[PDB]
Amino acid sequence: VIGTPWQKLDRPVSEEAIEGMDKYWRVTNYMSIGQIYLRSNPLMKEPFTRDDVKHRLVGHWGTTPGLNFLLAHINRLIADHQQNTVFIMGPGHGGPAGTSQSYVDGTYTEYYPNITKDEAGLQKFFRQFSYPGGIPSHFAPETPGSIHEGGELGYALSHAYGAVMNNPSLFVPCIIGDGEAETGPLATGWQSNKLVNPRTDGIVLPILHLNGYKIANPTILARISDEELHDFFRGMGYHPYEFVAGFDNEDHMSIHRRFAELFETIFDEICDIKAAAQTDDMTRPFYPMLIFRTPKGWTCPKFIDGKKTEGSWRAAQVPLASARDTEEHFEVLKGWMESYKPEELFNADGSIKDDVTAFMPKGELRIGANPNANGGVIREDLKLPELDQYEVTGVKEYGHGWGQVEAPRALGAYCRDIIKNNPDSFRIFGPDETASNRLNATYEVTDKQWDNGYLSGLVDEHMAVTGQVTEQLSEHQCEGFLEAYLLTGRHGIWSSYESFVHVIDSMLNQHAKWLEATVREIPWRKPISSVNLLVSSHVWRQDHNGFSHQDPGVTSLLINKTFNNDHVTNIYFATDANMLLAISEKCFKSTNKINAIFAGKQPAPTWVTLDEARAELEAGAAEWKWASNAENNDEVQVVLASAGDVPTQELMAASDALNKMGIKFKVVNVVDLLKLQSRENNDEALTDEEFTELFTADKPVLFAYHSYAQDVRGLIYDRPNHDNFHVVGYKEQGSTTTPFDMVRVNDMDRYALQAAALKLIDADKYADKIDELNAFRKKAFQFAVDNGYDIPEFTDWVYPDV
Amino acid sequence: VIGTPWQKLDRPVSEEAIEGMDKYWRVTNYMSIGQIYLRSNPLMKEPFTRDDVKHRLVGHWGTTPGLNFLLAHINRLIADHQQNTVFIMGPGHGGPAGTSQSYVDGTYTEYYPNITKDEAGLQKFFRQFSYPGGIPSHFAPETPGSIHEGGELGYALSHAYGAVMNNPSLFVPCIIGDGEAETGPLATGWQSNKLVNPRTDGIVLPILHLNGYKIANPTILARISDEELHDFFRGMGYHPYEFVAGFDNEDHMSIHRRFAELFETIFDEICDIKAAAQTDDMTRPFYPMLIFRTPKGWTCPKFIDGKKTEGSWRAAQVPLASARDTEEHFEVLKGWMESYKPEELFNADGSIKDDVTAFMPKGELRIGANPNANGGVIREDLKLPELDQYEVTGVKEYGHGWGQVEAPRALGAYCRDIIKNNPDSFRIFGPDETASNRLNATYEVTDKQWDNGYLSGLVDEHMAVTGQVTEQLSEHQCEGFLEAYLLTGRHGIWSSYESFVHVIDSMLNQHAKWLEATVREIPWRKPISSVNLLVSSHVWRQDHNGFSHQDPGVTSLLINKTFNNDHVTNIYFATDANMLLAISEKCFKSTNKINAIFAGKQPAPTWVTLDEARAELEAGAAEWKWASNAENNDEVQVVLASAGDVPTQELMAASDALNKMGIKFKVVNVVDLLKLQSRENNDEALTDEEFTELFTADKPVLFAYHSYAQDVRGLIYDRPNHDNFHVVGYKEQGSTTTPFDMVRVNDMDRYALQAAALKLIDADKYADKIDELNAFRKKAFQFAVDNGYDIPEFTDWVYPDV
Ligand SMILES: CC(=O)c1sc(CCOP(=O)(O)OP(=O)(O)O)c(C)[n+]1Cc1cnc(C)nc1N
Ligand SMILES: CC(=O)c1sc(CCOP(=O)(O)OP(=O)(O)O)c(C)[n+]1Cc1cnc(C)nc1N
Ligand SMILES: [Mg+2]
Ligand SMILES: [Mg+2]
Ligand code: NA
Repeated sequence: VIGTPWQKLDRPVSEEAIEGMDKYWRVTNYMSIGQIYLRSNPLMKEPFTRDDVKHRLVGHWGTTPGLNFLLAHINRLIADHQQNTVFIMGPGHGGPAGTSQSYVDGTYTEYYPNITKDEAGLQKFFRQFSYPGGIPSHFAPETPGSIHEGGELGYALSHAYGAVMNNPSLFVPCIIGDGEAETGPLATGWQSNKLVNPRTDGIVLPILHLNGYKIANPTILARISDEELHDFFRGMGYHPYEFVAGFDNEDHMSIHRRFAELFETIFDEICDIKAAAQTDDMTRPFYPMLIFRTPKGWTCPKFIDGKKTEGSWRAAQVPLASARDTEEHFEVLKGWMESYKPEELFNADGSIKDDVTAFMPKGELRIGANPNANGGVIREDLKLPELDQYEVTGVKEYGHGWGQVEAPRALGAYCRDIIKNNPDSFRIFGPDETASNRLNATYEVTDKQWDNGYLSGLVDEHMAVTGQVTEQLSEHQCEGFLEAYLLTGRHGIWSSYESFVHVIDSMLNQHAKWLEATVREIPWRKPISSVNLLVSSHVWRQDHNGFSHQDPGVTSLLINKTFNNDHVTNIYFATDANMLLAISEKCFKSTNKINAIFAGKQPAPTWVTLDEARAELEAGAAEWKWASNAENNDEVQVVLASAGDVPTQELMAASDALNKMGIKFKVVNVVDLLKLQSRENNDEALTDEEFTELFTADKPVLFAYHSYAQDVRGLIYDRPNHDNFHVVGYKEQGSTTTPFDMVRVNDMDRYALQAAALKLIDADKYADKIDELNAFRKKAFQFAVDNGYDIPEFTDWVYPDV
Repeated sequence: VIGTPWQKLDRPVSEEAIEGMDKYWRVTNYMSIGQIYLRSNPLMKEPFTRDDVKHRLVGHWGTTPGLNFLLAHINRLIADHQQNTVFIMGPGHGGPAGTSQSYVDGTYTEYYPNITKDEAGLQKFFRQFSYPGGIPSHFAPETPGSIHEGGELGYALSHAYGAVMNNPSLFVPCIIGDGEAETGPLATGWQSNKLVNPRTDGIVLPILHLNGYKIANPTILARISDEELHDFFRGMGYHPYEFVAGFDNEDHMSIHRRFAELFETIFDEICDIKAAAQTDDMTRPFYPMLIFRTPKGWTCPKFIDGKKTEGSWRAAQVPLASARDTEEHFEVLKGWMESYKPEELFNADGSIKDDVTAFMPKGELRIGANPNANGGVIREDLKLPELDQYEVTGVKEYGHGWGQVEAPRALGAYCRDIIKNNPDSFRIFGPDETASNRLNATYEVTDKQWDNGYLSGLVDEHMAVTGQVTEQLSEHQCEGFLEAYLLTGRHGIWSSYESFVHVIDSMLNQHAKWLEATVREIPWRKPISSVNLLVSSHVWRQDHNGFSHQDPGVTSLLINKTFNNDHVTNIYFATDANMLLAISEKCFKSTNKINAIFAGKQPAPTWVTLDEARAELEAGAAEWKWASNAENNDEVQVVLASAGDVPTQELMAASDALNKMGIKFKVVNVVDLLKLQSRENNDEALTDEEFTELFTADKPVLFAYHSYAQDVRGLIYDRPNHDNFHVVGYKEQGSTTTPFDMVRVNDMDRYALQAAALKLIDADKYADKIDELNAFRKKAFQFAVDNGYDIPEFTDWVYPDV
């Protein structure tokens, strides 16, 4: 247990804590300005001149003094209540507030021993901010205390709420930009309080950093009427409190006492909510939220060159852009830095005085040191059930190509038992698609958690105020909740219709970048569980829907995060249920990855045994010798290669037909796509030798690919024999139609694959046969048109091994 | 002018209109069920049997009878008030409500003459829904009345609001799913009413289709308390009205009279708002919104097999899935269809009776016929200013590589004059980045439109209640507003930081698919203006930000919409301002496209004259002979090829160095990326002959690419000489650092490009030189570290022609 969760003070905040909070705010403002502006002389020792100012002034002043003020008060809170706390910095461009926090709390020097607590350390701390060889502009993963960089705005609330799930002792003050609040993802993030339980989960305190402005405009929320603003948050299930400061001549000490008293009223209400939830965990309470209204750039010069700067969008970037070049800007900078009175905050040796930090939390309650903000320190391996009990044994008993299994159902049973064995640290998310993607065997041991109104057992099924499945019709919520759940040391999976995974492409990009920086240069940030995404209900079999639901292209986005041997991205095609089981065990064991797991949910053949899936998954691509009819590679007339359940089914039917014509070929299945890249681009890929063995040194290769052919073509560009690959992929053809028609219009159906194989072998010799196959595809189509179902010869085909 | 906008009735709705609305609702429910279930015998003539039921039952019943009820009332409204109206179907899976609407209003037969108004037409109309060779499941662009397919949920409100911008006579009832309302984009879409003006823009009426459920869960908005629901919409600036029907035994006629009276109160308030705005266009009014609460699946059987179906998520997909296979499901279907009493709705010849449609609007006020729902019918070409006045003439007067121009500034001046010449039909959108991406010359002739509180001229600049620039910190809003603005026949552009364009990848996918279907098979849907997206503040020069802001990968997404010779997607790299001007003229003239226009905003050299940009843009890729030093292709030791402003600058510096070493090469610039693909994949690309002429038959090609190298490698896979291309792209390296460091860490800087060129020519011979260049890159880096700015030799370099 960290600290003493949810305890009220029952006395006023002491005047000593108020004095320490004002010193914190002044020292973090001073050091934030130092980080932005100063390359040397951090204490302004004589002579302090323009030569000490950075040659390239980059940064974001405006948000920062508001964050520094909140962080003083959140530190004071944590210390007085001993409260287990992780904050979210929505405006992650306020990086200096986050580095200054860690430097003040001591974690920065503990993690970065060269940045010492004295004048030499402080000089280095100032220069290194946003500087070549130094540290990023934003609250990056290399900053102690960060689980959210806040570079691409909008995910503050999904991350805050995902962090408190199954984390009942954890308090998350979530600082949200008022511009950020204009984004789609942030706007829906407010509603997460209908999806957490106040007994079994922790508590988020949203703090709207209502500083009036974004970069070059006011914000929507700052300029609507106060009555609209309050109705808005009340309508979303909060009790809104509002603090206003900095717009008049109120002295800073008074402002701190008034905020502290407010923040104690807010926390007391949170503690009341927490105590009440021990007895009534079914009534959803109105959680406090804080509207925090202060001037953007607070404490910087009010006017610069006749332009209003404090209390304006003009405070957003770097005030005094000429500070190095003109004595006029330099004099203003010097007076600004002096207004914090650093001679009271730093000892002569340049260490921050003890009376600045006596009010601060200590040990693991510190914001930089809490293990929830470095969740791999808390993470434990899942207690996984034995895989073999889930195997589809139909392949062993009856043959390769057996049955009509809906593949994700085996993964559902496996997830069900993972939740059973790990009852509060593995969650499932779905955007109203858990049952649709066939993972609902999980409801046998848990419920979808819903903390909002109930009506009737006639309609509410598998739903309770507490449970380990979460659904909301928002891919952004599912992805954001899951990410923070991983970042605080837990585990899980979500599922999406494949075309809609694109809604969160940009979130996958940011989490891949978090992983990239981490695996490369932050070894103190320990490994977290991987994002596991079941990409299902795919392009080939969106039977109730149509062309809007046909876009397998997240493959292509993911290929853009496969560099430097980071190995943070995996693209897997689950050929069948036994392959899916093998991939899933692997993904549930992995760490520091995004794993995109493609599987169809339609009734489909099972191709491999579980033991075979395990070996094949390891290699990445494998010959299926029981399906090949060639003796060796020299005999092979064409390589039949596929990735995806549907391309594989169609290739296999083509192979059966090609066999019967006396054509010689081998069958290669591809599961782990990026293992096709060269060793030069991927040091864990197939060697050229293994690749050549699979795909031959010079026979034609027909490659039936689940997604866009572009992907495979770009990936094998420097491989031996790549000029002989013919890649067939999805090509933006399709509608609401039968399963044969969908493969037909993309040249993916078995008859077109048989034709393409013939064309690659001898176009002249097989001209007639190619024609007959093309004519058969027309006939099968006319049959679907006239009759309303696909031709039996198509649908009724079973691989001859069965 | 269409109809008589914003007129009140001043009498009750007649009892004849109520009777016609009930017949409409019954006939559209009946035909929607017919579309889903029936392959033949649409009037249930003797014998009506299971053999008439579709073999594959696919569709979405639950939303549909709610949409049919609203559409009866919206038709009645349009007719009585003669109101210019386009509706949005958020739940686009309710396609049968939209096809039934068009069939009832007459447009379906006018556009589709084979689907006639009689028993044979009706049989064909039923069978073709969601059927091979037939029509889509959703409200697709081939349906008269659609500007929004609603397949990927969330964009209903940005589309509704973009449609009414500069459209003051237009009324848009926007039907929003209550599951859809859980998405990010929909949640922020509510706030658009702070960004429209009630005098100069039209009016959106959001109608929340609060049917209690999404696919397999209740919805958040249906289960919060009524007081939260109302506070929520009031807090977002609406006057909420709520209608509740269908949960008790109230007869249908009474329900219609009560709704009609409500809908007239709502419309009267909209007409009052419209009249008031003629005098006070500065006070933002509280626009009505309608909470419409009815049972999902309304009018279907209450229980099926002991399970509650009407008023449940179980109504979502296809009730009675066994209707063809069991007499039990068939009998239930038969009684359901009979409950609408079709013998009262259809004449003996199977035409819909005149008394079903006497209340309907006629002519161009019909929902299927309004030209705002087919905006290419209204669209006019922009009055474009002459391009030559914007040219950067520094290249002509001083030489290739001249100056420090911020390229988007020339596009800003051009946009300024486009707005001047087309003052109410060209808009700019930006996610708080218009000034940051340098398009702010537009503010010289217009303002950012902001209909929310003002404070002071000290902070509000270039902002007014009416204007043709719109900003909100939401890429989803900018993209959605713009799309509907184009779809209703107008024009514009938006700009985004390049890495954040990914936020709307999935919207680009849906609009590309809309374009695909349209160019292929909907010739009555006339061409609309193109989406023009200035992709700027790119990966190489995000000076105040860092790694989160480095992702040029929307190139890769866009490559996935380049099929079938649809030609709906363009990727352009603006080499400099004169190239940007030429690309922009082209894009502003184009139709039916998404145009992604890459340009850097940093101070940068201008390479080509405007006349040269015009010729080069047409070819797609061009040799720069004034920069090449080889005589002919046989002399060429390496092809220096680049795409993007920064890769080009670095390649050009490498060329200057390579020249001075006596290396022979040619320089090729690439602007129109997809023109690199083969003719087989792109019938407007460079021929093999032109390609070979640019890139040689067999010399090595060094290709410096702005984005991920994967893209170029996949694109040129079947081109002559592609095995000799070495593609250098962004490789997920970078942080907050100097401009040299950013190109350095991706091997993109001039010294690494010079080295790579040497390595391709003779690795052994140039081993030492390659070493010295590698060592110089280390030195330049150490210099940035020690000094705080890049080495003068790097920054001060100007191409020798200047
Ligand atoms: C850094 C950057 O690229 C910023 S900071 C900023 C203004 C944020 O204002 P907010 O009110 O939220 O925060 P404040 O500084 O505390 O006032 C924008 C638009 N941007 C560009 C941007 C655009 N779009 C998205 C999704 N994310 C970002 N980061
Ligand atoms: C069709 C499809 O793929 C549907 S329909 C649906 C439920 C919508 O419920 P809503 O309450 O909005 O509408 P209703 O039918 O009127 O009750 C979902 C989750 N989906 C999958 C889905 C997921 N995510 C997104 C962005 N879009 C869609 N279409
Ligand atoms: Mg702000
Ligand atoms: Mg609904
Ligand atoms: Na090749």
